Amino acid sequence: NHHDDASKFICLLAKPNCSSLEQEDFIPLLQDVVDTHPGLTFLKDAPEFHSRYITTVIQRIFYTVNRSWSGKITSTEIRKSNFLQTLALLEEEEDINQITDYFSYEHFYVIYCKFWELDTDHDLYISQADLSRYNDQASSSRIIERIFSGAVTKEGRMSYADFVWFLISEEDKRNPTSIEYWFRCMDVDGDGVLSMYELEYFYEEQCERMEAMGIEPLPFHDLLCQMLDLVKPAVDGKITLRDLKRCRMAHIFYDTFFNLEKYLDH
Ligand SMILES: [Ca+2]
Ligand SMILES: [Ca+2]
Repeated sequence: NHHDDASKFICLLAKPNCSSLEQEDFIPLLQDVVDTHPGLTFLKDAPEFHSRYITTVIQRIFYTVNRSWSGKITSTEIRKSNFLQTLALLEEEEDINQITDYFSYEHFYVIYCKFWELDTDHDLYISQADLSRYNDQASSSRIIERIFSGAVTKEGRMSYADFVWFLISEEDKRNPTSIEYWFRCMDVDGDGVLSMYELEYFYEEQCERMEAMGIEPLPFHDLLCQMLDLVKPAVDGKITLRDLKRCRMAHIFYDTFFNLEKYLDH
């Protein structure tokens, strides 16, 4: 278990005397894919879409593989992922879009388009203001502030790469990585549990925003009863990440506390 494929792969791409991979270590590999793969060959003629594609794929790799959030990928993380399997499928499939995991170009396209849509001041960075000027209703400024606070890694600017993590997580709150993206945001004190105060702090803005729409919001007491019954935690007042992954309903939970649109759509 020290000389298997995952181990070799780390040795292959790591800097000398290193047993882990950073995002930068995946660049030569991804460049070699854009050059040689028939479904990405058209990117040779736009060597300026290279990075956005390469950066996007690398985000996706770390998003599902780097499960410790360390930023350094180990052979254990590789082993418990289907990444090498995907590389195998990558060599037999001429249509890159049929590779829905990591490499799909249409997947990258959608992400790049949404980044473009949001960058309202056109500076190629996503600010807190950019999100407010696109969609007043979707995400709460309190949850936005958490992201821009460094809860999921102040300059006040979100790069394109960090936006990838945001977009994937906002769209799909079912996969485990997304669940802890939002957990890190809601868990302000970092205690590993979502306290009543924390829950109250986020729900407070949801009430201000509903009342601004002429909608009478549900009182917190009744909300917490619906939510606690949905999660099925261990300890009554102590809601954990493990409880959220288990209940398979974390997306409804999360939207209730910081996404006004997706909440009203329920
Ligand atoms: Ca901007
Ligand atoms: Ca907490």
